[PDB]
Amino acid sequence: IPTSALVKETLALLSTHRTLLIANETLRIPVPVHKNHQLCTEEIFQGIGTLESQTVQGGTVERLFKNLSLIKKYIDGQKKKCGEERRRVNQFLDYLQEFLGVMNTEWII
Amino acid sequence: IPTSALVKETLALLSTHRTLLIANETLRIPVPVHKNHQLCTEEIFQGIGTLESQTVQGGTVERLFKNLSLIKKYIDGQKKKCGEERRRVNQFLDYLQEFLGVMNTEW
Amino acid sequence: KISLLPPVNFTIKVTGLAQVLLQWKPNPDQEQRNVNLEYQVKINAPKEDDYETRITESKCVTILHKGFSASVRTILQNDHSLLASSWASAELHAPPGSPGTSIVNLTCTTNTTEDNYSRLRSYQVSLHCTWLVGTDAPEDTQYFLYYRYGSWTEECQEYSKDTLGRNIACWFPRTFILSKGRDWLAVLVNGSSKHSAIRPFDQLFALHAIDQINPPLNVTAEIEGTRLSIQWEKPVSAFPIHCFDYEVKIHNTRNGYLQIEKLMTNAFISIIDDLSKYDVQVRAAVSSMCREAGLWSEWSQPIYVGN
Repeated sequence: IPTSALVKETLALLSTHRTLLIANETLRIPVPVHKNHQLCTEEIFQGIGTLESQTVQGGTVERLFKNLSLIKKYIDGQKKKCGEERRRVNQFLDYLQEFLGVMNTEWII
Repeated sequence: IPTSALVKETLALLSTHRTLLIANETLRIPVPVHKNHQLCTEEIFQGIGTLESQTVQGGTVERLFKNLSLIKKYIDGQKKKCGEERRRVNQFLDYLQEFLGVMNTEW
Repeated sequence: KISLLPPVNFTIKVTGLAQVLLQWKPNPDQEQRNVNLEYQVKINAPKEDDYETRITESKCVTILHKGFSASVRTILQNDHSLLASSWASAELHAPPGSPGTSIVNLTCTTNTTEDNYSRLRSYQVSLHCTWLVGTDAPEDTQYFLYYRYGSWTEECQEYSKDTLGRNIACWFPRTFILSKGRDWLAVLVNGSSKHSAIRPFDQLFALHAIDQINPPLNVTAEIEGTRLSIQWEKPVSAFPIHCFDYEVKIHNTRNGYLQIEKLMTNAFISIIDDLSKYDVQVRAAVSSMCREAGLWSEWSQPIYVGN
């Protein structure tokens, strides 16, 4: 039960059950108005939950929502790995340069 | 004042006042083992705030922590933007698919 | 006891190429806020949509050359009931000009190359756009190209022209377009004539749909007696390595026996004969795992191997 190949099979699942999932046309789910995806895990997986709590728990559909649930706890795993290892000043500032550098190069602003 | 110019400036100031902040060796602040920075914005600015309450805001040291404050406000605005709008399922899934594509690309 | 009042001061302003900001304010005559109100945005034209928001403004990315129309409600919902006020509407009138004055068949193409001129960034992104003039297009009229990616807008400076010296194609060797970008490319072709009015044309492109993928590089095939050994290199793109789909085509030049493998790894080995000559080509496309499905690259230059 790995992770790095979950997404590959998970995305492929979403490509099929799309027509089934988008059958609910009254349902409104929070969608970020920006393209910095990783800042919005709490809202994305809360949306996945609401979409789960309003979907016919079918056959190949019910697997998608566990794979999404499994991906969450990998993300939940990485989250606590952000702040439980205290290291020496200044390895923190080293990390900060990269952080601000990424925001400068990668992010849309 | 524009955020892009703010970061470019803040980076320069950060490199100048390196040795100054280096001081306290008793100080231990959490540092992530991965480079998925966007998960750790809460951790990072907690580490930022445990310097402003320990370092002396004298020279341009004060400009650094003020810029970081403004950068924090920008990021906070981005998080607020995460759930301001609630849209159709088809548009949500588009974002979720785009989300999972980024994880794969950036790992 | 609540009767829902519609929002007021509902505005729509163009904030950039194919980009508007909807703005409204809560009705001050609405009974003193003791319950949290929200809003429902409805877009009537040119493309229908509707959604909700907690705040009093919303950005909409949309083409403008057909005009634009939107409406906004006040919504109050619990579980027992949902209340919706009347609509506050606003529209941007379609651009002045005749239908046949606009350009025809706007086709744009992005390509990624290596940037050695600049240590500041990794990879360039080029923009090549073509179009037709139009049947009712005047003989004296001229066109102007503009594009927008994110918050940056640029006007074209490299125009190809037709017989009458009116612009028909554009070229950007360098753009602000991010090579691993995941946002829209808004393109605008405007017009002008002293003797008529010209309807402009804009279009939203997704990068995964217009990005021409470069071929796999250093495609080599070696014959070690009874087997074939093929290797290439992940093409000039900003995308990493674990994100590429490849097709490798082994063609028996003798009888025409054919074998194609769709794979992601960067090398391939299979059986053949010591007897026949083979030609090998490779084909690249960004995997469906990093981005949405896009174009394939051209097949690599045919490397005939064996005998």
